[PDB]
Amino acid sequence: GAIIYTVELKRYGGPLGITISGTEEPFDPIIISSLTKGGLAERTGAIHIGDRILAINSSSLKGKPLSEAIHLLQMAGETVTLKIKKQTDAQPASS
Repeated sequence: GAIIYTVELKRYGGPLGITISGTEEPFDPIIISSLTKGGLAERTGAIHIGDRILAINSSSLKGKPLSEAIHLLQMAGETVTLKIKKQTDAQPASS
């Protein structure tokens, strides 16, 4: 089954240490593409590359473009809550 969990991080005026990827297509997923070495996200060990962000501070990203996710993140506040879905067994198909 799909694994969805939520994490609340306190950035204290600092960054989360998370780099996300996506596009402006309303329904493309917002993916954690990399983590800053030594950053908060990495130090918690609770954020992983490849997982997708479903909501930020309770604001759903369903049908929202990357620009909205970036906006939600820089307008978050001292604490940021991320609803995350674990990546699955996706393998490239050749034809």
